[PDB]
Amino acid sequence: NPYKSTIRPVIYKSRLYLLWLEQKEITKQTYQTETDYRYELKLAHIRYDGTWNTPITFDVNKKISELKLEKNRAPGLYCAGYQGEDTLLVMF
Amino acid sequence: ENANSGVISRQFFIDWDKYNKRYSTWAGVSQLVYYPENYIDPTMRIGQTKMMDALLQSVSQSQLNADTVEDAFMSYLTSFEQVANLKVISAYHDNINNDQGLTYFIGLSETDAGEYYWRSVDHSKFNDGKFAANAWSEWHKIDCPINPYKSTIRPVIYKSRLYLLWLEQKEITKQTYQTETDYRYELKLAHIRYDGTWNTPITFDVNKKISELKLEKNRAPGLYCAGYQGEDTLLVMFYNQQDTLDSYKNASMQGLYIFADMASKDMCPEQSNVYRDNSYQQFDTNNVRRVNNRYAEDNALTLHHNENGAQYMQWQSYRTRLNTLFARQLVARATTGIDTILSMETQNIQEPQLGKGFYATFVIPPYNLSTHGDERWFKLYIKHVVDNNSHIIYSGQLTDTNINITLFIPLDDVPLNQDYHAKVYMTFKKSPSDGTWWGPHFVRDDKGIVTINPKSILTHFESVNVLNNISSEPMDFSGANSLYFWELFYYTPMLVAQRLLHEQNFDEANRWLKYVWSPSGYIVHGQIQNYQWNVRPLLEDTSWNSDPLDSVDPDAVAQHDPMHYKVSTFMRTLDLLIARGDHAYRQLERDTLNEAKMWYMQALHLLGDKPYLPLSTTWSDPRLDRAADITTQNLTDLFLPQINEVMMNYWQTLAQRVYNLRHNLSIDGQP
Amino acid sequence: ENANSGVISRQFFIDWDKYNKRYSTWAGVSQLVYYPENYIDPTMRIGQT
Amino acid sequence: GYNNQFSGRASQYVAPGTVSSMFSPAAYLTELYREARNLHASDSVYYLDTRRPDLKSMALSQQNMDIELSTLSLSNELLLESIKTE
Amino acid sequence: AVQASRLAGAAADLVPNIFGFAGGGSRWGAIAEATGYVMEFSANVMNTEADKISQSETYRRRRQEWEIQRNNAEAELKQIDAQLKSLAVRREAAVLQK
Amino acid sequence: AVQASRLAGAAADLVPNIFGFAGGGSRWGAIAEATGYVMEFSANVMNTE
Repeated sequence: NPYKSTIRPVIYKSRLYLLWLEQKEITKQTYQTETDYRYELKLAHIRYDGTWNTPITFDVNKKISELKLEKNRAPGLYCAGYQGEDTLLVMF
Repeated sequence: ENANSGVISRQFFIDWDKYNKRYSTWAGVSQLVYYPENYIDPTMRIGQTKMMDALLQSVSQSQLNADTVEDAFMSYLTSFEQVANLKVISAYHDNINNDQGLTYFIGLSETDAGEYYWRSVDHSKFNDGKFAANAWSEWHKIDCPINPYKSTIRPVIYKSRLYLLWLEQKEITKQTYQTETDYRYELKLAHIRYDGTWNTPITFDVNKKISELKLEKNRAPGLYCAGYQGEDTLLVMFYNQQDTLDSYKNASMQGLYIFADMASKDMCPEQSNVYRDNSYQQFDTNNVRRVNNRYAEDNALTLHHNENGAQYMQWQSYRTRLNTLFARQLVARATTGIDTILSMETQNIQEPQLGKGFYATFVIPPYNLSTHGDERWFKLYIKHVVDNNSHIIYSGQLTDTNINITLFIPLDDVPLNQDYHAKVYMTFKKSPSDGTWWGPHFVRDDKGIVTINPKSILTHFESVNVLNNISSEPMDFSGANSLYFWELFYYTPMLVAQRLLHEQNFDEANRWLKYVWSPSGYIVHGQIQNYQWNVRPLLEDTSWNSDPLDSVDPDAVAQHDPMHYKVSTFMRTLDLLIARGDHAYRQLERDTLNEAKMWYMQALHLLGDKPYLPLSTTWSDPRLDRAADITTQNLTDLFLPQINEVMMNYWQTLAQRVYNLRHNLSIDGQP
Repeated sequence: ENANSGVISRQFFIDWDKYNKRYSTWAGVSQLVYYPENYIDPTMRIGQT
Repeated sequence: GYNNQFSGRASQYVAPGTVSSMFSPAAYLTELYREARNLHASDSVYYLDTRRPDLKSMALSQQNMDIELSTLSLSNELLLESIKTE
Repeated sequence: AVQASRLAGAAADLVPNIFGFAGGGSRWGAIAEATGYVMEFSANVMNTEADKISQSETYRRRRQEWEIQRNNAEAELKQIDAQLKSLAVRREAAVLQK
Repeated sequence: AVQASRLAGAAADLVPNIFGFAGGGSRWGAIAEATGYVMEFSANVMNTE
């Protein structure tokens, strides 16, 4: 259920992974009532039988809030698998 | 009128009704102990893992094809990988003393709504510094719902039954008309039933007791769980996290009593002070997680999560691996399919080392009675400059050849002696006493290179070498996961080949059985390989033990001496070749009978020369009165072992079948 | 005693046990390569969607 | 072959069904007699040695295993020799 | 696949969903509901699997009964030929009586 | 196992789940729903048996 079709596959350790950014909408009190969003990067991977493992949530609200996005603009998400070290580079 | 009650109590008359009363049952039991390969059936086995039971019933059908069996194997492999990637959280030690008892582990799979598996290990079966493979138990899935705060779950044993305490945490709102938030905490207790299902978790209100603990934000309260000796009460104590045991000496211990009926009572402060000053060494500091004992009125067992990913339990010099990173490295091998999974260079995937230490190779001198004695036993002892007792690290029998023994030698965190950091010494029948300098002393520098102290004397080591370049070791077919590794590399190919035989898919059965062993040899990357057997513990175990296991289960006794598994595979190859020859012989046309002949001749040279067995021997027709005493000196003292009657039968049926092929009969022998 | 390890590594002896050891299997393989129409069955096919 | 791979557990095998093998019925007789000879004290009339004295002197031989004599002749031989002895 | 799907939905459900002056709204039972759905589905899949095995054993028993029938037919065919041989003799003896 | 699971979820559901100015939110029927699920499952298991 991505925001603005921000989904990007990545290969890690010769296995297929998916990063997609989900976005959700939450409310703030200012007693006037106001709205704002929160963003949750989720990672999934395929299994040997072609089923998909359950998506694991990663909290990105700080990192996106540092990106002064335009309204209704999808942050540039860069995903790349590092040669040698087994780390996923995820960059916004 | 009256049998001697002492004589009846002997094991022979306890086994009377089950085995020894009928001659056929006695003979069957005695061969099942002495010849396991005859009674080993790959389809059913005691202690079968749940995923191998998924596999068998998934593959059991009329039509077997390459794709069906391949998919069944990839689903098995999915299950195996899921149960291998999980990590341990916490453990409990069932006995007051670390020497005996059981230890229960709790492990979480890497999934968001985590699944929790509990595993138990036995300390009684552990000896000589290595846990026996059969001591470990397979992971069991926990059915009840678990949703802990910060993975604060801790098993406990009460009244010899397993209980789980975990702290759940929930979030609630407060009015201040500005709206504000705060949490509440609910300790929950569950227990297992006799059928392995889990009872419903019972909530206990802990908000007062936690609110008395001035926790830091997002800090898990120190939860201590221990079962009281004598009184049937669960001690549940909450403590504030501190970096040192010296600080727990005055920690404000919260807790509550929990009784068998799951009523509760609070702790009095005076009782809590006593339970604290006794138990405080068991409290998990912020650096390291400890294992609890049953309450009492020489460090504890401990779990370290190393940075490289090895989890290891510690309580002495002894360290033990718990999880295996094999399944996380396997994915590269799996991308090219079944032929690559099973290959020999998968089984040599490296395991990260556990803890801080070094590798050393010891070469054992030959048998040399003047430097040896009559008893061939030898023991390797380690000593650490804490100047405790020594600890045994290896035990064996001196061969006439050398023995090369590569050991991980633990090193302490702290160099409590400046001149050397460990002592290893060699003890044996002739010279069991230790000498002050009479073994390799090892010392480490700041850059982490290990060297042998020149002051030490190596005379009764043939060589000692330090493998300073090596920081890993082979995958272990005797460690914790030994059962799953034998489950995959050997049992699964044999089960598949056995199923494919009954469906008369000989071409697919040949390759599946060829994975474990192939007389033709193995070719990799275009080069022929030296090894003949593809399974490492079959390749390494090259001759039977001086004595077998005495056990009426054929598979545990074959597990103790995997030379038996080699015969079971050999015998299944002969079964395949004979069935293929019979199938070709069923067609009576001229061309096919020549295929039947070449199949039988192929099995014929594999069996080789039929053994000649001299008809009369030293056996002298003795009196029964004499054979009774000769045998009761405390049957092989007077009766000889017979050749396997099944192997003899293969030579009888092969020779008779070729006799018919040469004489133009049919298979029922009719002209 | 000792076969030439270079000769055994040829493809012909890797395919030995599967195809070339029996004359009927060798003939069937060679025609299935040269005459596909005989062995094409519309019902089952590798890589079926 | 089989032998040069899987020989070595024992220095001298014997044929299936011969008397000298440890699974032969002679081995079962000996093993059973070792445990049975003690269930009663010597002085008791139910002592096995007193009740069946010839069994204790029985020879273990291929002869006694192969020759299928009639049982009733053996019961006559046993009662007869007991009477002539008494 | 269904086990992963139900666990994923359960875990994603415990987060609160109403905000501002009213909070919470997270259904506390979702983990027990997911364990119930997956554990009641398990029974159905084991019935389907056991039915596949029982169908396979049926087809096998049927084929063995066709061996009993085929062998019976072949034996009857074989005995008729010998009946013809006997009748060929009986006819030679009747020509000879002529 | 299913009977224990449904009873545990039912008991854990009666606690309120919204707070502050609006309260409650506890579904009162959860015990009857759990008794219904376990008692309709029972029929299926008796058919399997």
